[PDB]
Amino acid sequence: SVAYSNNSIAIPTNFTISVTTEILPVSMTKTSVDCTMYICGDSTECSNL
Amino acid sequence: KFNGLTVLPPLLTDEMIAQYTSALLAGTITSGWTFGAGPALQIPFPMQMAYRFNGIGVTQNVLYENQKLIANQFNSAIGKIQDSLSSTPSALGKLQDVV
Amino acid sequence: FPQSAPHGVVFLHVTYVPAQEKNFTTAPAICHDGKAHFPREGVFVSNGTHWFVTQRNFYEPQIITTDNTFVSGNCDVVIGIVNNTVYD
Amino acid sequence: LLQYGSFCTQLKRALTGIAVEQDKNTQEVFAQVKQIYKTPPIKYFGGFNF
Ligand SMILES: *[C@@H]1O[C@H](CO)[C@@H](O[C@@H]2O[C@H](CO)[C@@H](O)[C@H](O)[C@H]2NC(C)=O)[C@H](O)[C@H]1NC(C)=O
Ligand SMILES: *[C@@H]1O[C@H](CO)[C@@H](O[C@@H]2O[C@H](CO)[C@@H](O)[C@H](O)[C@H]2NC(C)=O)[C@H](O)[C@H]1NC(C)=O
Ligand SMILES: *[C@@H]1O[C@H](CO)[C@@H](O)[C@H](O)[C@H]1NC(C)=O
Ligand SMILES: *[C@@H]1O[C@H](CO)[C@@H](O)[C@H](O)[C@H]1NC(C)=O
Ligand SMILES: *[C@@H]1O[C@H](CO)[C@@H](O)[C@H](O)[C@H]1NC(C)=O
Ligand SMILES: *[C@@H]1O[C@H](CO)[C@@H](O)[C@H](O)[C@H]1NC(C)=O
Repeated sequence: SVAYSNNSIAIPTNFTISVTTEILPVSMTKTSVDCTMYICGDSTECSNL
Repeated sequence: KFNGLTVLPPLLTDEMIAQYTSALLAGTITSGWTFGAGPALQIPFPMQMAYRFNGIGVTQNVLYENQKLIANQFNSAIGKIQDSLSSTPSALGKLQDVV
Repeated sequence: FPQSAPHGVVFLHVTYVPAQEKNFTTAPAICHDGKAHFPREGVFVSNGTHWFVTQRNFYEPQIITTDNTFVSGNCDVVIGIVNNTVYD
Repeated sequence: LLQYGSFCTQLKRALTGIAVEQDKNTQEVFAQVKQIYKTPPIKYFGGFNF
């Protein structure tokens, strides 16, 4: 609790220098997927279906 | 209680959020903007209002010579808010759409 | 200052934080020869017997003078006015 | 149903992430200050109601 009054004020007499960090994501992994290889593989019948 | 469907309670109750809001209000009334960057420093409210008027390009004597008029205008403006909120039936549609 | 990280970035912020505050007595205006006086940039501060003017974010008292104040008004409107001497 | 795979684990993970994010939203918005300040008992501020 701060002692509020209507004729009183507070003023700093010294300072401090501080350093803080911040971490932010930017990009993610790039992937590519082939249909027939994943689903069928090397089966001609599966690809035709 | 439904078929495998449950609702979980929030971590923070309404009283805690009310306490946060009250602390913010007390800080901004008794300290100004100083408590948001370091230790809270006391200052009389009319002087804080004079600083804020100075921050938009109006000198301090404009405030210091019209204290009562500005206080009355602020009181009336804050008074009308409850009536404006109650009269309008769709004022809180955004908070109802979620539910 | 920025730094590079895998799949992201890191920032190094430098700030300024006040410390070691002191309590004082203040007035909104100073009356002298039936004229009001307001500070140009600062706040009136009293150490107990005398009155000075200082900047808001650092304590550096100065002698009240007609070069850091403006008159702009009369002495029968402001509430809480304190009358003292203003040196020329 | 056991023969279908592991869809339920994915659903549970998604819902749990949603709930945690919902808590984090309020925690980030409201918990700005670290001290609990109080108002003086005398409510005089130069002529302003609060
Ligand atoms: C403002 O704060 C700084 C930092 O604490 C003070 O400098 C220190 O003073 C003490 C007392 O002589 C020394 O023992 C420390 O070595 C100082 N620190 C550094 C980093 O130099 C400084 O004195 C304070 N200013 C005033 C007016 O008290
Ligand atoms: C702030 O405004 C309130 C609301 O107008 C004032 O309280 C009213 O006071 C009168 C006179 O006692 C009562 O008849 C009303 O019923 C009060 N209103 C309510 C909602 O209870 C209050 O006086 C104002 N603040 C100051 C410091 O005067
Ligand atoms: C506000 O100033 C008046 C001066 O008339 C004084 O009587 C009153 O005590 C002050 N308020 C507080 C909370 O000290
Ligand atoms: C100034 O005095 C008041 C009244 O006792 C006190 O509440 C406040 O903490 C003091 N300020 C400092 C920086 O000591
Ligand atoms: C206040 O400042 C005046 C100006 O020199 C000085 O004479 C006086 O001793 C100071 N009072 C205190 C309590 O430091
Ligand atoms: C200076 O201020 C005091 C304190 O209110 C007051 O009694 C006095 O009349 C003022 N001086 C003049 C010339 O009015």
